Amino acid sequence: ATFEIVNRCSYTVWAAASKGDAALDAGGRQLNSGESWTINVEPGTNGGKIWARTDCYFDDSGSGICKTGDCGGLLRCKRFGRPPTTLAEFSLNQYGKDYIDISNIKGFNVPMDFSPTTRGCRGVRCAADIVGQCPAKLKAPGGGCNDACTVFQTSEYCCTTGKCGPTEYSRFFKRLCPDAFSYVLDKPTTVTCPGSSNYRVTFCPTA
Repeated sequence: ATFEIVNRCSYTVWAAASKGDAALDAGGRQLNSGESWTINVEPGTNGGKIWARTDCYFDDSGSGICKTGDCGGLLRCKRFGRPPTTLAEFSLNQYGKDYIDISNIKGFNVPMDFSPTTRGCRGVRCAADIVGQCPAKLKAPGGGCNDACTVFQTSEYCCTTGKCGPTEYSRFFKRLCPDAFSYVLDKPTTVTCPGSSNYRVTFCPTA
């Protein structure tokens, strides 16, 4: 499956793609404002994620650091990134179908649209200004808006015991972005697409 990754932001981002124990495609690449990077993700990829990273420095070997979304200091990500990270999430060819969603469970750094390029389903979007409206105690001094699990490390925010409810913090993400996961047990906003769909992830989809 092809995922076109498009940076519409006015600033450079470093796209990342991983299923947590391995890179997807090259795993990561710089996208200046306007650039598009098309990756190929193996069919059957379960638990894949694509995100943006901001304010990165890499040396000639591709080791460095990013202020959001750093995945162990690598250009080419093999693992998930350091919150805060808006997440494009997907499982492909799961009993005949694809599943996609955007999640704010690991916080928010960059607005995102996640849409199929082929027929038979709809896209999802979290494009509100969450960083500028971020509650004071969630602001990440490094840039972005942390989720409350990252900030407070409690059973209620992290949903450790499997029994959490919505919170003042989750309700902020859900209010700004109704169509993205705000906490682990949020009512799902997952979209069912035909198996083997193709996709576009757009950073900063709106003005």
